[PDB]
Amino acid sequence: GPVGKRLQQELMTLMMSGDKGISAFPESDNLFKWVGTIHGAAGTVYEDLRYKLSLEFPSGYPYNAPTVKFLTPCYHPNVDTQGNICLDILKEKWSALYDVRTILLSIQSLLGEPNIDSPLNTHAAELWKNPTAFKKYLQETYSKQ
Amino acid sequence: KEEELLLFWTYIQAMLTNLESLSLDRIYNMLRMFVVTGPALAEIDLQELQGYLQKKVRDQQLVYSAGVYRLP
Repeated sequence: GPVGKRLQQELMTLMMSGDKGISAFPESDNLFKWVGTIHGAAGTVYEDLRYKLSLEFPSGYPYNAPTVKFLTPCYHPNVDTQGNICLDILKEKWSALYDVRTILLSIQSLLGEPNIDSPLNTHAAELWKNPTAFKKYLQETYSKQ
Repeated sequence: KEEELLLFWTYIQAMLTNLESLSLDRIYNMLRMFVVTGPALAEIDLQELQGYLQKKVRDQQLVYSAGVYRLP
């Protein structure tokens, strides 16, 4: 299939790109469900933390955005309890040129620069302005959950 | 062939990073689907792959335990 061909190419591009602290790979059988891994960037409160994500590619992909969710519970202003991410490029700003690598780099970037005006977690949004308290709470509850 | 075997190692590292541990069979099948019949069009057979992963385990680039492979 053309969509499967496309996803094979996105995989190879990601494999060849060597971007730091991001990775992904088709989960077992299907080209249509992958697991990703994102490490928090150095300098941010997420440094030293890593998160697994699921990426599911719907009928209609590349024109229909993939469904991307945190599998690892992620305490962040823009992430809900179910692992849903409020990220512009995953909904209204989705472009059919975007690939997996783009999505992972955008989420990694969202970790260190949340959008506080569009919170899915209000506790985290309010705590964000206090980075030592945010980091302590984040690190100590990453361990709990 | 060189670009092939180094490419295989890149994909093997990602498979293991994301899926955490895999049997020889699963590694083999993923390389077949995503590399051999993938855009790279790169050939590998099972014996060669097993020898390769074994050399990686000798050199401690890979761990083999409980019948499966893992990253150290």
